Amino acid sequence: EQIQETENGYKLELEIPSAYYKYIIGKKGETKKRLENETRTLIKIPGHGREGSVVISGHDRQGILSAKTRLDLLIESARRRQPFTHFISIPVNSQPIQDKFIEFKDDVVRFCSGDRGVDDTIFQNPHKLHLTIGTMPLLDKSEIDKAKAVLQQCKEELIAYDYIGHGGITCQLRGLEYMNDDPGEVDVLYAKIQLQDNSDRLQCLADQLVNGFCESGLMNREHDRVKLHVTVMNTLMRKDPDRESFDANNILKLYGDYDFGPYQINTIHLSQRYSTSQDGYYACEDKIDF
Repeated sequence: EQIQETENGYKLELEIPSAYYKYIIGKKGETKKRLENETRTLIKIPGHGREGSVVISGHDRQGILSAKTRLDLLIESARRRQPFTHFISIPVNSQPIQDKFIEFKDDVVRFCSGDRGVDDTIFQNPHKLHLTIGTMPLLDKSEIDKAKAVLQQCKEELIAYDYIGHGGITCQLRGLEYMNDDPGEVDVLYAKIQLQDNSDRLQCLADQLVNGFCESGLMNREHDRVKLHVTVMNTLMRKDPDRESFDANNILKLYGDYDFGPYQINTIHLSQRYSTSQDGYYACEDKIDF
């Protein structure tokens, strides 16, 4: 995208997802009028249904560049507020893992039923056990395509850095953790991912994926580094009748070192939020395999 001369001034044509038009315009046009005044530009947004480019026009390059910078920041801010549509995931859901998870769930339900808030409806679906690297709102085809291209580029970079290679990385899913302060009032329990010798290779892989997607603008950096853990219980899933939390004290004292076994990481997905595939995992927008 480069500014072009018009007969009497300059213009810049931009491809912006229409989901952001309402933020550029603002309430009764207040936001767009303000940007136009600050920069001495006009900002033309395609009418509804009418599809095309946002056009910044003005008499000088500097004002157009200033308007572009301000639109970029406005879109970035709006993106942080959009519901996520996709997420980068690493499945951790081989049959041995799932069998160990089912045994863990059955033990917790059998032996910790009497503990406040524990029931059989607050467990992850074993087919969906996964590590989440990060979420993204991908609000049109262009954004989905960009995310797929970033994922494929990340494959090459991860291999070049030796963060993964042929056949993938072996990990172990073992031990429970909670992130909140009080083990008697837990809403989410996770199982920890470890590597042999506590190697940091997977941490590096995860953080490099985040770097790639954040550099693209599609992902917002929320956490300092990826937490290498898998959700196993979450009370937001409860189906039976912090009133939502459970007392995890006995779960942790009885099963806190539970070993779900090893798992071979050989695929990383751009997963869709809402649909599922025939294997019972999240539907796969794209993947990289090792």
